[PDB]
Amino acid sequence: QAQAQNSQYALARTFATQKVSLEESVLSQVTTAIQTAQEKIVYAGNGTLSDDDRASLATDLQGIRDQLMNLANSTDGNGRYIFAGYKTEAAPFDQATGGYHGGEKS
Amino acid sequence: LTSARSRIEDSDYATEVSNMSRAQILQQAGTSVLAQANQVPQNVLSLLR
Amino acid sequence: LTSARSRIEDSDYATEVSNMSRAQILQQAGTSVLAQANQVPQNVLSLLR
Amino acid sequence: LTSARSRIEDSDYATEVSNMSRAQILQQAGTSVLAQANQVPQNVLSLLR
Amino acid sequence: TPVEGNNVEKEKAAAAIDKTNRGLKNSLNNVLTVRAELGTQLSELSTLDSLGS
Amino acid sequence: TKYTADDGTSKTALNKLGGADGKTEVVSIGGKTYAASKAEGHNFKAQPDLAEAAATTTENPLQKIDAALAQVDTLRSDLGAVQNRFNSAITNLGNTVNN
Amino acid sequence: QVINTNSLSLLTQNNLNKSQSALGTAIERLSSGLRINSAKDDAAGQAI
Amino acid sequence: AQVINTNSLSLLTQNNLNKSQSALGTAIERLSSGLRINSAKDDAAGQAI
Amino acid sequence: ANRFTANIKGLTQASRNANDGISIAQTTEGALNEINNNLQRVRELAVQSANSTNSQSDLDSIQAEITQRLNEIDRVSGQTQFNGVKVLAQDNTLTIQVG
Repeated sequence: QAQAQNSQYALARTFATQKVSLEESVLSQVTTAIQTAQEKIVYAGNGTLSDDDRASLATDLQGIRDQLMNLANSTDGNGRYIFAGYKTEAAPFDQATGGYHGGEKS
Repeated sequence: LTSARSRIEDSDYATEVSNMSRAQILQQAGTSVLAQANQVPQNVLSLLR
Repeated sequence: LTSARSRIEDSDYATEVSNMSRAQILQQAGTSVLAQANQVPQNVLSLLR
Repeated sequence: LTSARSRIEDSDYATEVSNMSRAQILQQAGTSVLAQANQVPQNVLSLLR
Repeated sequence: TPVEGNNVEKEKAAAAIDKTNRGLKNSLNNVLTVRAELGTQLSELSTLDSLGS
Repeated sequence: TKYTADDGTSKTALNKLGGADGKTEVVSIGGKTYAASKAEGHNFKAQPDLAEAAATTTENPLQKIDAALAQVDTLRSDLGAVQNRFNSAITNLGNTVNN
Repeated sequence: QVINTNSLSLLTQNNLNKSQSALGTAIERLSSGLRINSAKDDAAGQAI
Repeated sequence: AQVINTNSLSLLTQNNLNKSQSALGTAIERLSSGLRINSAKDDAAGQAI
Repeated sequence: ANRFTANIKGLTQASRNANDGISIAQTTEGALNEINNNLQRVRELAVQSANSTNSQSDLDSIQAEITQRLNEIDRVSGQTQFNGVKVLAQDNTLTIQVG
């Protein structure tokens, strides 16, 4: 019975590892996304970019933002959403506004 | 167009080299296992008569 | 205006030469390490069964 | 007329050097792969007898 | 169905494709469940065969 | 000036003097005026979206050119951004398949 | 049961067939310089 | 565990190869053209201005 | 394990889709660059034209050059293709499947 208990904890470790590794990778991608966003904002500071130039920067930032939205609603190797917490059955973030709908309890 | 054709058509040096290596090693292992399987009868052959 | 256009457009000889150097060295290193990686499974084959 | 004939006749050295290099690389790859190909299948048999 | 130049049919095909993907995934999970049932029988039978001998 | 006309047949029209200079040859179909070389042999059945002949010295041309150019550059910018999105997606896909 | 005993052998064989086919395809592509040696590689992409 | 089939390590190495490939491509391109902004992919705002 | 396999294969083909997208986008970018260059030369000509010193024959020459530029522009618009499908002969809308 002791040996079986240890085997049970082994399975638990396996299944925790698989999920945490993924979350780590996704958050790395999120990090590089935010860094390029910050880069673009510095560019916006220049007070000599005429309006259409600012609009081009805005399109670029729109792209970064919706890519981040992609990352937020990512899914696992079964199909469940990761960052939704307990509510793995539905995409947690509203596509339009970024409002959160998933679980709050980790 | 040349680039797009290349993407569809050309083969990957690294990927295929790796696959060839895997296949060779599995082939060696399979043959050695096969020899052992062939020996498997000989045990029962020897013990009995 | 030509000067400003240059500042926005042009590339830097030195910077890109350096970048090319970094990338080449990285590529050669990676290829060598890949070869070793392929080798390892044959080590386990060395079990001889 | 000379320019026209040249446009029709002359080989572009850049493109032809590129082609030559591509073909040489392919030749080496083919030769090495062939070397491996002869050995692997037939050789693996002898392990069984 | 040919689709170039025409509207609607490209979009209809897109929606059909989406439904196709959803169904294929659900079917995949279902057939894997069937495999699980069969397996549940299989090794249990083997162990009971040993117990039987 | 000859062409494949509206209904689908091949029809001909006689030439007329026009243009901002007023001395170039034009030909008309359905009341729309065209210059001969543009219209000649044209399959009007298939490309009704075809430019007309000018009437006058185009006042303020540079403005019009510049507005068109701005639209062009807007589209180029959007394409570049979309390409970059694709590159990032490729990177992520590779990482995920490895995992 | 030589077949129990040979179950062994026959099974082991099947696996070798699979491995050998994979090796053949790999060396074929590695020699040709192309991923698509025949329409058996990629039917639609071959056309494209 | 001494796994044969997957050889995860080689798979890892290939990614590191591709990243370097892309870096070197960009460097060569910019150094040959003489421009930083070759494609519109490089810098949209720079392109426009 | 079987689910993992399914996702792996899907993701790989999706990566290929992303590459399809990059290819088509880059062809469009290539064409648009030439459109841009032609527009720049056209603006240069329009600048020249405003000289009151030009005699009317010279103006006609300038108009000839402009017309040829516009002919090339329409050629680029209509005739560019990818995989057999035309790209810019209309306003168009396209989704690539990257997941």
